[PDB]
Amino acid sequence: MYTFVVRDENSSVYAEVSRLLLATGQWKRLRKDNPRFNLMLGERNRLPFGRLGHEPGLVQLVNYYRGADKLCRKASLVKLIKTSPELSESCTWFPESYVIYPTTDEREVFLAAYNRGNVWIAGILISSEASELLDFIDEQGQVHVIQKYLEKPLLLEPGHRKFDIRSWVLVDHLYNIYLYREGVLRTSSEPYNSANFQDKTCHLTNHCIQKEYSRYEEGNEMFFEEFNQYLMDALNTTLENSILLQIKHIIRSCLMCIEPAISTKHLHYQSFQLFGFDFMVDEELKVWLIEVNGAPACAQKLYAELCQGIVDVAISSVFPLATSIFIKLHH
Amino acid sequence: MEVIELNKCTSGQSFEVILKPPSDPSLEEIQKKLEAAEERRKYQEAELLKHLAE
Amino acid sequence: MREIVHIQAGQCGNQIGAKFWEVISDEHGIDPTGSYHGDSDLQLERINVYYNEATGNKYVPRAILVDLEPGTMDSVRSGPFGQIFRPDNFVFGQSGAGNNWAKGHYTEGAELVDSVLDVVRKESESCDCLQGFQLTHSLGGGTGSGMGTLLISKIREEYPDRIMNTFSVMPSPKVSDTVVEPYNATLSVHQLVENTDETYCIDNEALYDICFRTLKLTTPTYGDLNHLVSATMSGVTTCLRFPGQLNADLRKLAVNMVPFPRLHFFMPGFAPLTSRGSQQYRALTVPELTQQMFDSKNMMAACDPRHGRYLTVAAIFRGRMSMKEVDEQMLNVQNKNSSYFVEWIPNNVKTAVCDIPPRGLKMSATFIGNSTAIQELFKRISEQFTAMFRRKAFLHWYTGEGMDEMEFTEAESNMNDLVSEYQQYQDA
Amino acid sequence: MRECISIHVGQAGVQIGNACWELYCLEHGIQPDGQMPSDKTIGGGDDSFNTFFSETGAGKHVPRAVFVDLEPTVIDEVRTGTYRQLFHPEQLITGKEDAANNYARGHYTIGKEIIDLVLDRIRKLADQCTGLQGFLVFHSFGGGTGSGFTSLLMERLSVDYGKKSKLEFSIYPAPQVSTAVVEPYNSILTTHTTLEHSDCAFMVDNEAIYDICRRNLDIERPTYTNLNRLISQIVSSITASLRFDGALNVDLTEFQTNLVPYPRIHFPLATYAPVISAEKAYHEQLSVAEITNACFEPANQMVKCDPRHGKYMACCLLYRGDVVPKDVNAAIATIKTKRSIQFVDWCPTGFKVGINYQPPTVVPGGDLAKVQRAVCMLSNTTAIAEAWARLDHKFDLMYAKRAFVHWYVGEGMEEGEFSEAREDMAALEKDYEEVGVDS
Ligand SMILES: CC[C@]1(O)C[C@@H]2CN(CCc3c([nH]c4cc(OC)ccc34)[C@@](C(=O)OC)(c3cc4c(cc3OC)N(C)[C@H]3[C@@](O)(C(=O)OC)[C@H](OC(C)=O)[C@]5(CC)C=CCN6CC[C@]43[C@@H]65)C2)C1
Ligand SMILES: Nc1nc2c(ncn2[C@@H]2O[C@H](COP(=O)(O)OP(=O)(O)OP(=O)(O)O)[C@@H](O)[C@H]2O)c(=O)[nH]1
Ligand SMILES: Nc1nc2c(ncn2[C@@H]2O[C@H](COP(=O)(O)OP(=O)(O)O)[C@@H](O)[C@H]2O)c(=O)[nH]1
Ligand SMILES: [Ca+2]
Ligand SMILES: [Mg+2]
Repeated sequence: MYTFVVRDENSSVYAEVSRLLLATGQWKRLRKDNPRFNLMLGERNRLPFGRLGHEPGLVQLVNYYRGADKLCRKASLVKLIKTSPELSESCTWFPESYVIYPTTDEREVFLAAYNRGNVWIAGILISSEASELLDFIDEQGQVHVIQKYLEKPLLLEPGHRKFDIRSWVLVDHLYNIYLYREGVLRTSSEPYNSANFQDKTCHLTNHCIQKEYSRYEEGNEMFFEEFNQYLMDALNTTLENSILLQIKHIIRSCLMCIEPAISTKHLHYQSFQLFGFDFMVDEELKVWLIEVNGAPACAQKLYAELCQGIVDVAISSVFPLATSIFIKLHH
Repeated sequence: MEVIELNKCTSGQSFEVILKPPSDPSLEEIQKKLEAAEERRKYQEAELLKHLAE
Repeated sequence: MREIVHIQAGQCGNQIGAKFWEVISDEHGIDPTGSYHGDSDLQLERINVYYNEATGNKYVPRAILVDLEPGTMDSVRSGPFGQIFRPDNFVFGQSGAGNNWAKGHYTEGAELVDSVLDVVRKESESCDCLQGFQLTHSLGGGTGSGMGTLLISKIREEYPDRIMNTFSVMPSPKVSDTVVEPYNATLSVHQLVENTDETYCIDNEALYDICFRTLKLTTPTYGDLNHLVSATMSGVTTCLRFPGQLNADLRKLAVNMVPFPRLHFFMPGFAPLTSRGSQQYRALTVPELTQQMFDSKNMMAACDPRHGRYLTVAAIFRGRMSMKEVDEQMLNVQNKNSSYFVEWIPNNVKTAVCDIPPRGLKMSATFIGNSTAIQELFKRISEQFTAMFRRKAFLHWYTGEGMDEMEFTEAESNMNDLVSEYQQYQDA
Repeated sequence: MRECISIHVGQAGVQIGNACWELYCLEHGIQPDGQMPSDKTIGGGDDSFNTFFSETGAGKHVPRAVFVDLEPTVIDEVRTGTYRQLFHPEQLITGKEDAANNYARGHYTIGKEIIDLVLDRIRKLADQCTGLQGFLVFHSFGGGTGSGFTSLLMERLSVDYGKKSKLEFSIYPAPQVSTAVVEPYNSILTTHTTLEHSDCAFMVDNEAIYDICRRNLDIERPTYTNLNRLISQIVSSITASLRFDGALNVDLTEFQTNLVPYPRIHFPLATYAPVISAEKAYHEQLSVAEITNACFEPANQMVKCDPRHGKYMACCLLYRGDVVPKDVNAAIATIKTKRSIQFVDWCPTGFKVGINYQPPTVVPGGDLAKVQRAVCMLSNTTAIAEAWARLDHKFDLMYAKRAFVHWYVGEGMEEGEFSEAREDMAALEKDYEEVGVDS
């Protein structure tokens, strides 16, 4: 019989984790400020990491990796990739990116690379003439990031429509890296438009800023069976060979890079965390990394299975009760 | 990278190694504060004794 | 020397106090005559907390014996360790108090109390470092009840800086058939809520239910009850009588047990529960001790712990055993039932372990809980009290000693206050 | 040569002091009667050990120590123990009645009645000193004396000795050995009142010591003598530079400049390796690399916490035994690529290193195996503020209901001193976070 606390009440994924745990008849849930817990589903911000691991008689486990934000904040990522020789300039799966401060900064370094076809991106904004974009980040006051906007996105047919890929990756306490076999394609509803990147919805394929401007696939969510079958028929490859291999190498590289800074191998508390990785596929079937989200939601179809895979891999390993839906990325 | 200020003894040695460079109250105020609560307390007590006298 | 002055008052107070001196005297290697016989020296290291020494290494209980009638005192003088109390310390009257609080507090008792204080003084005279006072008495009669609490009020006025501690036997219809006990107890609780630092609520309802249901005593005598009382009194005093780190004197215990001054009433528990004579054969495992220690069937106050929340808790283990196992079993109690310990007092359970076990046991555990569930005991007395008071019944027995209904209405209000203050912190 | 006076306050400071002076005597070859066969400076001398012992014309070497407990039980053990002839009656000071784990009773009530006697006995030593430099002060956070008298002494010391350094060895409270529910209240109070009076403080979390004893000495249930023999190693390590020939940390002022650019942030983290069970059926001995690396494992620190998330300001490595620099810089060169050692912009990433060739001394019959090389790291890392957030939390839960507050007020202290202490601690957590802000 174990105990846990819920301190992030707007978590779809850990709502189902707590639900799943209670329904086991072996997990009490306590008031969010009771110290004597085993598991903490934590706030998304200012989580009291320094307060874990000092409860004698209690093995404690938390659902975030302290420090993992370095991978999960747009401008942090940019810095992480540039300065980590592990990744670096021998890096070929990240678009050129530059942290920029709305007037240790590289807004200087940005203009010189712009000099050559040139298109870049930030509700943000994509454009092609520099002089105006910088004026935007100076509107709002928070440092955002500008990267090469992929001018040659691979385009689904019929529809001639751009998409991005989302993989859910689960890092357990022993730093096993698990990739959920089920991913999803967030598919732009209307057709991609070449010259003229000023309308969004068909350029920005984000679920929200799209379920608001729509046909082809239920919820603009294409799954792997269909996307792999489309890959066989249109391009004559498979998903694994053409896309997945690249993705798995990008997940493994990113998480291995920060491992020494966030591992809990020898720590007084343990950590696991679920990450969402977002990739774009381009014309030449090359895969690119866009962002990593540290607090991802899941695709509605796939919740039951993923949220039970978390329970089994991340939680029941450390607290055992009285086929695998993930792929272990090996390192 | 750069060992410095090496000093040696029969007992041991000591040095410095840089991998990279950078980038009140008085005795009276005390007696006042001490006696401020020796009073606050002597009063809390006489107040008790008074209630007991009733 | 951190001395304690023990007072026992009335029939109950003197009976259970006699039994306590019996037990702790055996435990400390002192005989029906006051001379030490220790196969150990742990015994004598803190003997002076409860004894003064004479020439010939004679030890005498720093106890004062008080009653308004000469019986009991005679049976105590003609009892097990009778000859070992200092004779000029029996302080008694003749008329008695006839189960009447006013008689003990205001009339009969007034006449006798000054002479009790003189013996107290003389005992207080000669302590290097007086901790304070411990009093034994019941709350349903007249002497221990009415005159016990008068005493407490006079001692606190002379010694406002010492610790005031009582073992207060609460009244129960299951044990006694005197009809004015709810009166005498509400008047005493009023006093105790204002003038003591720690009070052990030894509830005769619990003692009875334990003896009858659990020990299978079909005809419980006060000896059966008092067997449970001395065990518990032996237990809760362990940390004052041998060397140790936790709750080793009254004030430290009070700083550990009392987060709000009025909420200082404690639920003792004991394990294993035994009948007298009934010999023991297999000691408890450490996990056994623990589950029984917190089991409601082991509490000496008829209150349901799972109906409240523990504010604080002291736990005392006796006998050769592994501190690691004790450590583990106590953490598991707390982490398996954390809902029952207030979250806003971190680490509110403190644990002590003493190697000397209690006579005829190899393993024992004593529980001391400050639970909001004690409001149940005060609610029970309060209900008996109102049922007579709203018709002002039997009141003439008190008005005829000088008391006004008003005093009754105050005591009732203070105890109802206490109950609602216990509810505030249970819902926090 | 400049003298340092040791002051041990309360049970925890007194028993810990005893463990240190035991070790100091073994390390300097000084018998349980103060006779130091290898001193030829008979009746004096200005040697390095003379900073901690003075000498009698009769050849007796006597700690420059003052112990002080508001109750006699512990210090009585000192006046009857194996090192009785060592100290002289006038330096063992006891009251009769203690602070009852009550900061107020130790600061305000029973303090007033004894502060003078102790300041007397302390200036009595200051006057056998040619150039006294300051004080090392040993005390718990959680007892009433260790927190409340200690903070009273500190303020008078910063009056009778305005130009002398003050270091603390402070025991941080841990439930596995604690004896009071109100230790968090006492920890905050005495920190707030001692902060502006302490130059550098070494905080040892009984939690951390207690686990090194179970994990690495395989002792089921560590006692105070277990904890205290290990604390004495770490203290001896930290003070070895004051007692021996050398050029690192040669006086108390140097600890400040080496470990503390920011005065409020004067709580450097200690880490010690290796701790080896003297029961272990031979241990494969550990290299300069291995023990140096072991300094970056939380499980070896005197406070559990994660210096990966936090920046450094100063780092000192203190070696004892078979160590030469080439090994040290090779080891450092390696860990620097494998580990997250980020300093602050305004400090150079570097290490000050001290080597004493004499390996660590073990107490015959202790739990520690003798070892050929050992190391104590002193690192001022912001990560140590995890221990401030823990303690402040516990204080917030209890204080929001005024739980137990009436005990302190009862002794003259004003409820508001509570909230003032807690705001000062809230400023401290703010300072620390400012300095570790990147990522
Ligand atoms: C530890 C100290 C004691 O020894 C404890 C008690 C009481 N006491 C005197 C001894 C005694 C007992 N019985 C007697 C009958 C008698 O004859 C003239 C003469 C003496 C006694 C008790 C006993 O040993 O009985 C087998 C004894 C006594 C009582 C009891 C149980 C009990 O059992 C253990 N009830 C809980 C109540 C009673 O109200 C009830 O609620 O019943 C469930 C009970 O009414 C019924 C239906 O029984 C009764 C019976 C006489 C009736 C009148 C009121 N009072 C009050 C006690 C009480 C009693 C032992 C002090
Ligand atoms: N490591 C270690 N800690 C100790 C020791 N003795 C006491 N402590 C710590 O001190 C806390 C209790 O406060 P103390 O400093 O002992 O109080 P005191 O010195 O006895 O003085 P008062 O209690 O105020 O009378 C405990 O929680 C322990 O963590 C010891 O010998 N070794
Ligand atoms: N546990 C226990 N309770 C007792 C004993 N003697 C009396 N009582 C209780 O005390 C109450 C009567 O109090 P009483 O002795 O008349 O008080 P006094 O007149 O001041 O001595 C009864 O309800 C009993 O339950 C005893 O030896 N043991
Ligand atoms: Ca010398
Ligand atoms: Mg003490």
